[PDB]
Amino acid sequence: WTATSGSCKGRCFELQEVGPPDCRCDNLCKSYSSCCHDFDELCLKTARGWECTKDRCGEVRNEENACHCSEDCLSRGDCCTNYQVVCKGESHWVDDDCEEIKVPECPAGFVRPPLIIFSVDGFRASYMKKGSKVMPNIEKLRSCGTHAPYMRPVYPTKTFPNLYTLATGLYPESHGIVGNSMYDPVFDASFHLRGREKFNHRWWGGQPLWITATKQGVRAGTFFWSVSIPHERRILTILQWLSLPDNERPSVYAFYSEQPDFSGHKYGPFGPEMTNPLREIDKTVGQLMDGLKQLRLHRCVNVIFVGDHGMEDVTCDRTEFLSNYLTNVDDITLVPGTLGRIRAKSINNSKYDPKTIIAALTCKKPDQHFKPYMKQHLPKRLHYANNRRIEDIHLLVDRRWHVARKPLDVYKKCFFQGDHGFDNKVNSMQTVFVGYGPTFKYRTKVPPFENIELYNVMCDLLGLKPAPNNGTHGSLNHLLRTNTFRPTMPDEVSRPNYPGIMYLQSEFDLGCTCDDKVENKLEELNKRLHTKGSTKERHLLYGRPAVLYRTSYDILYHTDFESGYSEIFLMPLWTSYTISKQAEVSSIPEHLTNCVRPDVRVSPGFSQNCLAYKNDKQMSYGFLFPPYLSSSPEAKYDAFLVTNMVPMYPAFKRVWAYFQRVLVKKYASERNGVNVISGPIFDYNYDGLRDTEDEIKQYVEGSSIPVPTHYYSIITSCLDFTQPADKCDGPLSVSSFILPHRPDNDESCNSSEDESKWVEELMKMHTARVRDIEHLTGLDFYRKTSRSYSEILTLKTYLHTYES
Ligand SMILES: *[C@@H]1O[C@H](CO)[C@@H](O[C@@H]2O[C@H](CO)[C@@H](O[C@@H]3O[C@H](CO[C@H]4O[C@H](CO[C@H]5O[C@H](CO)[C@@H](O)[C@H](O)[C@@H]5O)[C@@H](O)[C@H](O[C@H]5O[C@H](CO)[C@@H](O)[C@H](O)[C@@H]5O[C@H]5O[C@H](CO)[C@@H](O)[C@H](O)[C@@H]5O)[C@@H]4O)[C@@H](O)[C@H](O[C@H]4O[C@H](CO)[C@@H](O)[C@H](O)[C@@H]4O[C@H]4O[C@H](CO)[C@@H](O)[C@H](O)[C@@H]4O)[C@@H]3O)[C@H](O)[C@H]2NC(C)=O)[C@H](O)[C@H]1NC(C)=O
Ligand SMILES: O=C(OCc1cc(Cl)cc(OC(F)(F)F)c1)N1C[C@@H]2CN(C(=O)c3ccc4[nH]nnc4c3)C[C@@H]2C1
Ligand SMILES: [Ca+2]
Ligand code: NA
Ligand SMILES: [Zn+2]
Repeated sequence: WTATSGSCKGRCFELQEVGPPDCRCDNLCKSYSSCCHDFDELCLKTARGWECTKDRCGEVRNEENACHCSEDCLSRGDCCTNYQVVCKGESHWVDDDCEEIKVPECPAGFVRPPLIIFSVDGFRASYMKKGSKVMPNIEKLRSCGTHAPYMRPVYPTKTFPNLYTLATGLYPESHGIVGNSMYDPVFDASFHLRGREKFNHRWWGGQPLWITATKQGVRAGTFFWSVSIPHERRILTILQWLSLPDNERPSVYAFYSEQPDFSGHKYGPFGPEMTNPLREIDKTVGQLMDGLKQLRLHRCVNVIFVGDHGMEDVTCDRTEFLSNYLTNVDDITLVPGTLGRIRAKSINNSKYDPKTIIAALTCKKPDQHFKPYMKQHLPKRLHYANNRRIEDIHLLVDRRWHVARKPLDVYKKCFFQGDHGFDNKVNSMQTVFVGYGPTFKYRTKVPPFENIELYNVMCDLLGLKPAPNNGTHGSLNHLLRTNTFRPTMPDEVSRPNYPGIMYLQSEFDLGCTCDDKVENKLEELNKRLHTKGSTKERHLLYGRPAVLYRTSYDILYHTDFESGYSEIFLMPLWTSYTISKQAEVSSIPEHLTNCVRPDVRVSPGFSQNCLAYKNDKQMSYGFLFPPYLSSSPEAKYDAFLVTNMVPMYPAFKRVWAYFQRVLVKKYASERNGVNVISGPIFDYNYDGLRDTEDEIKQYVEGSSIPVPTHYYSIITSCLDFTQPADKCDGPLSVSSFILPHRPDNDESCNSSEDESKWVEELMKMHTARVRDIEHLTGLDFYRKTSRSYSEILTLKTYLHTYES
């Protein structure tokens, strides 16, 4: 109950939120229906408009005016944003020459450059180039400051998950806002887009920037604005706040614009109706900069222009219906649209079965515009699984399409021409980033990056220590002139053993056989050097990965590859090798097809065995270093060591064999040699983090050989491809993947065809950042390069997307 008897006299846009039963006067009280009776009268004045005209100059202060042009307004902090221009011969900020801000030029009393975040809903990355003619202010920001060609949002590319990711540095799975419309089975509660349950704090996880600031003594403006507060009034309120006394004045502010998302939904991303919303946003930006200039803050404040997601062309006629697939359509609940989430309509239904649902939605029509997934099988790069609010069954919808339950859901809810929410690697979903101010660089273009990295940088800009988040702190230091945070490499926790020859062949009882008893100090002293690591500078280019957890493992050297073999998991954690541009692919000789050889450096008790794979009818095996790429017939025998073997489903062996036989060489050819690090990943609780040994849910039948959930590879070469990978003097180039280890290829609809038609498409879908692999393996890569650590962090957050 709000007894709204109180008044907003002198409290307009107050910064402390007073609760019931006192009435509120803050920028969100409208959305709660709790404002004082006089809020509109006093706080939302509109009289005379938003601009000064020549005839208002020096006027008598009329307090009913929306903003003022009276002589005392600068002292009151409440002039119209164009006051100095109209009434004092000043120029607009946009007409001024771009001039480098080498140091902050702040008014007395300003302890640190304030941060203003100007966030725009649905601002597609291509708008920067395509709308450039109608956005002079935004274009000046972009070209004078620091900018990326685009910024990558999180999945789902919806508004709330993305805005709250911006504020927290967390994936939606971790911050808890995993979509628009959510059901929490523990709360037994529903979060609705329109309603008052969404105002319950229990939904919102992590620690948003405004809370981080407050807890560390930095004051914050209030980030959220009621829709009915017009943008001009939002800007004036921010400017008024900036004129508060030093002890009362916030250091961080946010403005939000519902455009261009609002119009883009109606008219499509490039409808001709879209030009005016872009002009208007630019005008708003112009007013802010004019206002900052009036306050002498335009060479003091750091301004971030940032979007939440883009916008794609989507229409009613591009809808798939679950009723054209399922018979039991009424037994399911569907969260519909640009993504699909499915659960049982009733929990008292023991006949509900997700396996038959997924099967009915799998590869059923030739042009099917969505793909069903159990959430744990989603590409790991989406990080969209580890939350009770994310339904087991997910549909990844093709760009430009919708999924709905039944046709009646659409025509009785064309209404729209644009939408968003698709896979965050989709070009149309990319959004913008510009930073302008003393702390950002001057006229600098930076590579595209993910929006999860921004929280750390905003904390840096404000002198704050970030809450634990999913950014990689330091990976954006190249955006900044100063304030850089100087990260150090994590300490290695486990050091390796370096085993020599300790076991005789006959001590092993692995059920393995090999036709290798085929038989001189020339090339026998030579193979001793190879087992001690003489070729190691060729195959281990960036140092050994560091093991960041407590474990027991052996470094094993070979002519063609090097591995860190885990005595705990009975397989390498990583296998490293270099394939030059001139390397030749060979075949596995007829007699060596089923060859597996004991490794005399590693005890029988810490080895796999062939018997387990013989008895396990579902499970076969593969090799991490590919026998096809051996440098010599004799070297090839190394590739058949039991310590290079890993468990693989026959269906996955199809994928893995093609990668090793065909793609690695193709990459070596294209990139002038590659270094490859491959290995297993265990993530049985789909939390994106390495499993401990007691968390493994499946072993090769009858054994302690754990079955990986995924297999990764990291493929590095020289950015300057005129230098071979193994002799690179400068920056590196990387692409990686995390392939799901599945017993079937149901994910690939063309899998009955030749691997050359479907394997590489699958791999690109499961593209990954090195950083994703670090989380999943507890390893730290690139420990020894000639590059700066910050540059390595950037490399580690890179994602090769394969968009055009
Ligand atoms: C992306 O980055 C994020 C952020 O770093 C990573 O997520 C973090 O990962 C950590 C490791 O998994 C995890 O540590 C947990 O913490 C458990 C309790 O955590 C609660 O408190 C969190 C902090 O809030 C406070 O933060 C500051 C200080 O930093 C304080 O000053 C403030 O006052 C804050 O209150 C809080 O954020 C977290 O909230 C979650 O749950 C809320 C609802 O309950 C949501 O609103 C919120 O959004 C969070 O929801 C996410 O996270 C939970 C996991 O907590 C997850 O289930 C959801 O799906 C969702 O994803 C909590 O309220 C702590 O109990 C854990 O300790 C267990 O494990 C250790 C392992 O050694 C054991 O020693 C220990 O015994 C214990 O085990 C016990 O429980 C077992 C299982 O129940 C049981 O079997 C066993 O027998 C024991 O009883 C552990 O340390 C963080 O919680 C998590 N943080 C966040 C914000 O999500 C994430 O990993 C990154 N992603 C990637 C891919 O890298
Ligand atoms: O002004 C807003 O957004 C500024 C912003 C918000 C973040 Cl989180 C990060 C940002 O970007 C960043 F971080 F980069 F600065 C910028 N919003 C205004 C709109 C109307 N609206 C609500 O009224 C609302 C909905 C749920 C709530 N739960 N609790 N209060 C709530 C209010 C939601 C919309 C978004
Ligand atoms: Ca895990
Ligand atoms: Na298939
Ligand atoms: Zn939208």
